[PDB]
Amino acid sequence: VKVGVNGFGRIGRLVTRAAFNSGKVDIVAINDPFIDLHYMVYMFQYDSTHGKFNGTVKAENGKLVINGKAITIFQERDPANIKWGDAGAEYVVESTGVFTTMEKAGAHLKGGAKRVIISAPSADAPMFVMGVNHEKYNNTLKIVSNASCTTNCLAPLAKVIHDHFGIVEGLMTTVHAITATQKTVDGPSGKLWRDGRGAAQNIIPASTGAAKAVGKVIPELNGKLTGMAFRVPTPNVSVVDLTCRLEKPAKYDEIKKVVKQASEGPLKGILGYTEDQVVSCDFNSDTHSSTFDAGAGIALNDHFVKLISWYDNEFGYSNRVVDLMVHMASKE
Amino acid sequence: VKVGVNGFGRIGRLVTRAAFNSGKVDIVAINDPFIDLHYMVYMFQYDSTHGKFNGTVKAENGKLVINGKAITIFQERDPANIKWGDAGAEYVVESTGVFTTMEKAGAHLKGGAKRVIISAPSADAPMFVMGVNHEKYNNTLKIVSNASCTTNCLAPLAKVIHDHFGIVEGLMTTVHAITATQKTVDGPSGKLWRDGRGAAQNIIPASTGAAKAVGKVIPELNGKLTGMAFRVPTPNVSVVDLTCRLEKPAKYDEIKKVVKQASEGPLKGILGYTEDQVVSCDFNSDTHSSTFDAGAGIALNDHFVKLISWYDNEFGYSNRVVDLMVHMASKE
Amino acid sequence: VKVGVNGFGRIGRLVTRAAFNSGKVDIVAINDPFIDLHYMVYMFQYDSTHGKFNGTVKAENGKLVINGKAITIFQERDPANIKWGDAGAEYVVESTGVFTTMEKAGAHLKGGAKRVIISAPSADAPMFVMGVNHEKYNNTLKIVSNASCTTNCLAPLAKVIHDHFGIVEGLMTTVHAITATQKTVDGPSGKLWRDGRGAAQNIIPASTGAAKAVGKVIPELNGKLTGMAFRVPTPNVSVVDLTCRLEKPAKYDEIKKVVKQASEGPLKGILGYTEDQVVSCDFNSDTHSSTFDAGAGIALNDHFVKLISWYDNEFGYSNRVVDLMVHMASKE
Amino acid sequence: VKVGVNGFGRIGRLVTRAAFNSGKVDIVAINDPFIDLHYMVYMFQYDSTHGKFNGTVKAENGKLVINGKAITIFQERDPANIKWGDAGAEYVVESTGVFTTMEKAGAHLKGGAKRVIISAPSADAPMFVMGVNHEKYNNTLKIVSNASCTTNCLAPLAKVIHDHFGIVEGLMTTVHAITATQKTVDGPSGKLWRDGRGAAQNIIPASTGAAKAVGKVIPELNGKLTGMAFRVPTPNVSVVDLTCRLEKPAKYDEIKKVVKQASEGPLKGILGYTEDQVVSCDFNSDTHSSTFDAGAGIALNDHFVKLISWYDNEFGYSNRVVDLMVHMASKE
Ligand SMILES: NC(=O)c1ccc[n+]([C@@H]2O[C@H](COP(=O)([O-])OP(=O)(O)OC[C@H]3O[C@@H](n4cnc5c(N)ncnc54)[C@H](O)[C@@H]3O)[C@@H](O)[C@H]2O)c1
Ligand SMILES: NC(=O)c1ccc[n+]([C@@H]2O[C@H](COP(=O)([O-])OP(=O)(O)OC[C@H]3O[C@@H](n4cnc5c(N)ncnc54)[C@H](O)[C@@H]3O)[C@@H](O)[C@H]2O)c1
Ligand SMILES: NC(=O)c1ccc[n+]([C@@H]2O[C@H](COP(=O)([O-])OP(=O)(O)OC[C@H]3O[C@@H](n4cnc5c(N)ncnc54)[C@H](O)[C@@H]3O)[C@@H](O)[C@H]2O)c1
Ligand SMILES: NC(=O)c1ccc[n+]([C@@H]2O[C@H](COP(=O)([O-])OP(=O)(O)OC[C@H]3O[C@@H](n4cnc5c(N)ncnc54)[C@H](O)[C@@H]3O)[C@@H](O)[C@H]2O)c1
Repeated sequence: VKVGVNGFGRIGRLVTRAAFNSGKVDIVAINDPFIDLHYMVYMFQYDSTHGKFNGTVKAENGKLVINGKAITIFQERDPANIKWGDAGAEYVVESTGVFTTMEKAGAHLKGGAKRVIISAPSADAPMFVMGVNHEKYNNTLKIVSNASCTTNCLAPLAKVIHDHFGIVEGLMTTVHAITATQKTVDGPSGKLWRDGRGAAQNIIPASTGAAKAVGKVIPELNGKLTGMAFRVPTPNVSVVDLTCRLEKPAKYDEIKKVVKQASEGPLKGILGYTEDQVVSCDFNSDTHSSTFDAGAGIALNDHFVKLISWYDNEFGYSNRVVDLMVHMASKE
Repeated sequence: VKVGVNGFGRIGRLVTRAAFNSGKVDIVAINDPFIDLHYMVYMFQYDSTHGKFNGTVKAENGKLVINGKAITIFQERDPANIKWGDAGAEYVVESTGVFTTMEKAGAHLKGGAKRVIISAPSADAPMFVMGVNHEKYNNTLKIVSNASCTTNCLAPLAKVIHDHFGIVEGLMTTVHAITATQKTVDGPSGKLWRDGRGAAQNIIPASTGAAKAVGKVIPELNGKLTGMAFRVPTPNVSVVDLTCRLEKPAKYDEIKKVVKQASEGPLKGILGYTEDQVVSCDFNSDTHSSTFDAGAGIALNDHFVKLISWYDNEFGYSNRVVDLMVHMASKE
Repeated sequence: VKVGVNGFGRIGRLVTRAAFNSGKVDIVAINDPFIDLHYMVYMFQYDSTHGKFNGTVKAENGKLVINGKAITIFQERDPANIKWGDAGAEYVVESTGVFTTMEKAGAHLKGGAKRVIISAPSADAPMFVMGVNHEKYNNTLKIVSNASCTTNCLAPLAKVIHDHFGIVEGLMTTVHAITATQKTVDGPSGKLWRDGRGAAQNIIPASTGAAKAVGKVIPELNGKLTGMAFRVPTPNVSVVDLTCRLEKPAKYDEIKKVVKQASEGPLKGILGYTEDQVVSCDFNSDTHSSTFDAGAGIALNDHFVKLISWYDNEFGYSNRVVDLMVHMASKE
Repeated sequence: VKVGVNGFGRIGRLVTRAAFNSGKVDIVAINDPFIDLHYMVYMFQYDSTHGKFNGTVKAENGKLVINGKAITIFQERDPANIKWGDAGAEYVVESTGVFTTMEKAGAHLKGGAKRVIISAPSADAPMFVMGVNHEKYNNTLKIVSNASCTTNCLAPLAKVIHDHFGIVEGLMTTVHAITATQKTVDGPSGKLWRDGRGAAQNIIPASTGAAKAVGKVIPELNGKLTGMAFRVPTPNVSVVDLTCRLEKPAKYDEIKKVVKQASEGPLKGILGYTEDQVVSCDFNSDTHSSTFDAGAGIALNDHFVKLISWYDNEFGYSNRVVDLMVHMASKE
């Protein structure tokens, strides 16, 4: 399937890289009004976090050429003005972060796009996490949401734990790496004052709806999960900490065994499993949505456990966006 | 009371600074075989985390002179060889971290010390947290432990919450700043391989006995609390995240009100309270054991809440060591 | 003298704090259209880098009250619309960074301001560094520039070295801490692509005109100095490295002696001197423009030396802005 | 040639990885008394800086098996006790850092090693930098030194600049990433007190003999070069800043052209060249000894220029150790 990408930030560029790295979808158009073609070459080629791009990238005839494939470049501030149809983009990755509603994402449909995939949590678009509820998608849904990186980490582990033991209630804290929304030094932020404080200097607490959003993709867990986030001075990798009351008794070894069986089975490539003394850098550029950390977690008793899951919030989420597009194209 | 300090690391130096800043105890002797007198002057004077020492510090006649008070300096590897009695040190702050047992800490008693206060968790010495169980101390206990920084953060909040609502069970994660035991780059560590990975680069998971140690100082909570730690790339401030099942129903406002009343009452100066958009740097050089973060925490229902508490793991713990010594001297 | 402050960023807030800390000038008005009064209270009160503000700050009757002194707050995007005269602000600290020309800074003069002090390098406003050329100011200059933090570091040391030995030619590199213009992660920047790369992750090279701007305030050094900058992952403190060919022979001890004599004399409080094993955190919240690091620097021969000078690029520059205003008020 | 490796730290492990990545030499024995076989598996497999090891690594029958090649493991504190000859190690990479003299490195010769390559600067062993003076090696030198990472960065650029223009005198500052010798928090260091201060918190000044060591490998530059270092809070990549007086006039374009021609010619793979807006992360895992940064550097006039060169102080130096061993084996 041919894919257009709206926005060339972390999510847009890394979705493009995942498309080229795996070859699963073909990027044909990119829209970003604030990044010119040559600046796009520079930003795609050099990445502080994930290294230099393997393969080639250059500007030719007003087009971005990645691995010999010319990509049409648009500079539009309004999505409706983008000529997705002329470039042949059937799907569009809405990755700017400011068009995360059905009506705002349908502006891409006006521009010739057949379907729109929002790479952020959406207030009203149907939300899918690969390996959790993606089979609930059907070819009548024009606009979908891939949820968040944190949601794509929590939802598979929560699905496994609820399926085998039953989550009566769970509380989540994610220790999250620095993102583009933060400030290098103490500065103004609209209403989230803590996010305005210097990111390298601080442990910063944040509200996140990812744990509650797990209730959308796992309806039986609706209202049983919520949590918060502490932003910390790390570039890329984040970790999920889920503390939950289990309906059925579960020794920690039983949870480990069930999660390992899930990681080796239907959730392979989505839910990871490890028993090594892993740290955050060990999952940089990892493509899993969630890697269960067996040794990091701890249990108080048979019904109250604390579960740890790592996730590259950049690479894994982009690969999941690509996989969602592949599944939607398969269901055409 | 006159105090000797064994070890001149973070804990020893900051305990000395707290002694001089508040004037509550008199430091008269310091033992450290790896730090000479002039190096001691340098390390006490300049602090990356807490700034330069207000007041004066210089070497005179083989003695460390802080604010005009001469301090005898010993360079001994074996605590029994230290002449605490000749210097007049009635109390000794065992802050090296490698003499955290009753028999090892009694070597200071051999050297003329009347009492020994271990500034680390102890396997067998009686353990006290200020504001939680310190009134259980009596003048017949020669060797005591001040627990850990994390324990001194968790125990007061846990005491308040258990007293008013009852903690059926709680799980703790502390997001902890970098400490001296970590490595700048990936390097060898004896058995804790994760602690060997570069501290600035990683979110690092760690086992900690602080939550279980809260059961020592609050016996009714024994076996009902445990947890883990994630070390992160920050210099000083750490935060406690307590997720607990409450015996009695508690709206989040009720918990806030109870904790604020405790912070304004018997636990004043020990348990802090704030409703501001605080980040970690806002508690650097703070002397509280635990400052409740009202806005950071979240509740799922009336019986399952996630509570957030900040703590300067260096300054607060040192001030608590000083306060424990003051209380013990009062109970002489 | 009564001072208005345009912009409430790092420079504006720290200039306000320096005004209140030293009591040398009276802040009466602050203009910032993007930061409301209560957000101004928060941002002034809590500082990640310099700690919490000693003293009180709260909102009263639409005014910012710092240490009991009410400050009028304006929310204007155009400087000409600001009613500086009604608030009584004789001087204005133009600290936004986007009004650094005579014509743009005169909009404040339209609003009732008697004089305007630009806290950034200016293309055409007369430029002054305290202790270097500030006596060249006269009461006929309505609009002046305080140069940059880097210029205020280099110019006093360069003045001393040129006066005593003669700088045939010098090249400067400043290792500079992270500032507000950088990005937490790799992101778009207009034309300076390197400044768009993640600040915590990288050593980042940058062009700076500070060394050439030293030629403005020391005319004999015009065209003899230039340099560059490497931005690094540190919050506050920066260091200047000056490599220069000396007209007259100078042993390193002679340079040390001359610089120490200057630091103890006419440049006291402006040019610092130390022979201690200082690191960057040892100058956090330091108010000097430049502290000579005797041990850090090295000489190749009697005519080719590398000189090292530390500077808190936030605190020192703000205190120099305050001192420039005090001198201008004295020359009224 | 078959290679033994003494020490399994950053240098030893990365030299092993470079040996396996390029296949140029065969690692057959590793000695490290502080790292057991399974800990060696862990430390080799997971790298925070350079990512996970591509290929396989596991413990089999008391041996480290990297890519199916069994490596004999020794746990000896004294080099003379190591049985290099039994394992068949013809060359030994002395990478511990504490056997950097001819007599100390000859203990490996006692253990059956034919030749010893010290991966640190040596006081008396002959010193070689690839592309600078390595052709001065001959098969009669049993013990050699590969100099330092900084020396391997400076020497090729200095060689090119001196050959084409002539370096009358140069001063060097390297902005260097954090290394294993530093401390996470303020702590004791033997005599280098600044290196004891927290590495993540500070810009730290350091003495380095690399610029003077360039005079060893380029005799015509002896006594004409020296410099210093500022350690900064970055994990891996370092940059060299060379400020030099040129004997012959050189426009900056001429220097750029000469350096680019050298990078494309005899120094290919050793001296890099780029004109992109590179930052430090753009050279992580780069194998060049020195990549000239054309845009970063600046000139004051035709005889006084400041030249910038990046270098991965870990990967590049290890690859140069491998290349030196390959050249020595070719000259057998
Ligand atoms: N990086 C993560 O960890 C992560 C993971 C999952 C989801 N997300 C979410 O995805 C969204 C994208 O964030 P990012 O991580 O890509 O960072 P980012 O801020 O680098 O990307 C934003 C890019 O969008 C472009 N843009 C802005 N307005 C536009 C417009 N009107 N039309 C077109 N292009 C426009 C800008 O050029 C900018 O480069 C955010 O909302 C983030 O919350 C982030
Ligand atoms: N910094 C914190 O956050 C914190 C808080 C509470 C408790 N603690 C615990 O307290 C202990 C002290 O740690 P720190 O934080 O002071 O760091 P640190 O490692 O700087 O202090 C150790 C100091 O002890 C000295 N020393 C070593 N062996 C000695 C001996 N045999 N006799 C005398 N002196 C000796 C060394 O010179 C070193 O400077 C650790 O076990 C730490 O776990 C740390
Ligand atoms: N921090 C340093 O190291 C330092 C030192 C000396 C000089 N400077 C220079 O001073 C300038 C100020 O930078 P800062 O360091 O204060 O950081 P900063 O970016 O925090 O400050 C900018 C503030 O100005 C306000 N502002 C923006 N547009 C405005 C407008 N049109 N009218 C009024 N207010 C407006 C914003 O609210 C923002 O908070 C920059 O150009 C910087 O280069 C910085
Ligand atoms: N990493 C760099 O940037 C770099 C580059 C070039 C040269 N160097 C130099 O190379 C030397 C090695 O440093 P590293 O960077 O490998 O870091 P490192 O400190 O991780 O390596 C040291 C290793 O040597 C082992 N070791 C210690 N004593 C030993 C002994 N007696 N016998 C055998 N093995 C022993 C220890 O297990 C440790 O893991 C240092 O002197 C460093 O200055 C470093």
